Amino acid sequence: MIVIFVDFDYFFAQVEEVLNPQYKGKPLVVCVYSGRTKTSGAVATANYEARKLGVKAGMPIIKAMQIAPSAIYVPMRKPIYEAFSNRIMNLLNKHADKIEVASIDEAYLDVTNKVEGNFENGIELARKIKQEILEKEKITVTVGVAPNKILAKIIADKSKPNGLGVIRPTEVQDFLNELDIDEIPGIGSVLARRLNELGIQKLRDILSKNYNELEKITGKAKALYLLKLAQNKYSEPVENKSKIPHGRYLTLPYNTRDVKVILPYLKKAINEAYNKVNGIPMRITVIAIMEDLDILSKGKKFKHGISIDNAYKVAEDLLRELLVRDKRRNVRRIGVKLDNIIIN
DNA sequence: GAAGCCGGCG
DNA sequence: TCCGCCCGGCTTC
Ligand SMILES: Nc1nc2c(ncn2[C@H]2CC[C@@H](COP(=O)(O)OP(=O)(O)OP(=O)(O)O)O2)c(=O)[nH]1
Ligand SMILES: [Ca+2]
Repeated sequence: MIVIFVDFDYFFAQVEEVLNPQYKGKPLVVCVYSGRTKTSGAVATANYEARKLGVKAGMPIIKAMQIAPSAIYVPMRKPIYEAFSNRIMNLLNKHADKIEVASIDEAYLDVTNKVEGNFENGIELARKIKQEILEKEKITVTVGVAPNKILAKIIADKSKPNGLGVIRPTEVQDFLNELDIDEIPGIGSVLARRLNELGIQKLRDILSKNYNELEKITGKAKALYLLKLAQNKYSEPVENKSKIPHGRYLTLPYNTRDVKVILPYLKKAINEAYNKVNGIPMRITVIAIMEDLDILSKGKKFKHGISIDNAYKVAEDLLRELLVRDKRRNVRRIGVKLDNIIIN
């Protein structure tokens, strides 16, 4: 198992820098707004000059200006960032036996057969990938090379920005021993707080505690996952799937409960969603906003995926099922979501 | 099966 | 130390 994890450096801001080179070297902030009850905005991405002045993602925009008065504040343009992401993902495509797209800026590559099981050529490949993405798209990325997915990510994370993390087969055991508990994917701040207040600060501190004492705080799946990881037993493979969802939402001319009216609009959302997709989804979800604006949704999974034609029937049903769950209340806006896409 | 609560993520 | 046509795990009825 040779995994190369690729993560695009401050992606949205970096794209803005490429389109307008005048921002390069100046503090830049990409802003995301909301048209809900309040119209206020927040930080989506800050470049490193902004991050250096203390600007972080999710920071309310008002606050970011307090600490970065000198920064340039721009609106978010998803479609462009998506186009970039699309292009770069394709470049990676031809460098991997198997490729898993995790998000708009994160991919995992299995390169084991590519580099003939030789870990050194694997590192050489990562360097090539870095170099190519920079030359083709003028985007700098951070990569992580490791025997499994989770390590490959965890080391890239320690190597940002424009870095190249490497954990070799022989370094693994020590690395697990070395690892702080909160540094591990799946453990947010809240879980860490609770784990530290029970004597666990490092990954190897799990071994001494009994599985039941752990579960109580952890859950079920995480406990198991932690156990295997600490013992270096984790090795979930890289799959040919994209974790990025694609959806279309359409407003109705007026509020209704009538399927014959809603369907033509659902059918259109489905069409537009399937055009955005480059594979076969394994889940369809019908989302419906009611008069009082609250959300009602429901999906179905398909082991072997759903094709465009067969989605009309299923989506229709899901809609009826939503209308049987909420009787005597009209819809306003419908949408469909497609995820768990199988690639290639 | 499914509503709702909670931690985590992008 | 913030929001999501959020999203999955888990607990509960
Ligand atoms: N509201 C909010 N949005 C966030 C937050 N973190 C990320 N986002 C959204 C906006 C940008 C997008 C990508 O963020 P990422 O951290 O995945 O990636 P990045 O911007 O390249 O930075 P990095 O390389 O450090 O991960 O997801 C957050 O804490 N709050
Ligand atoms: Ca990134």
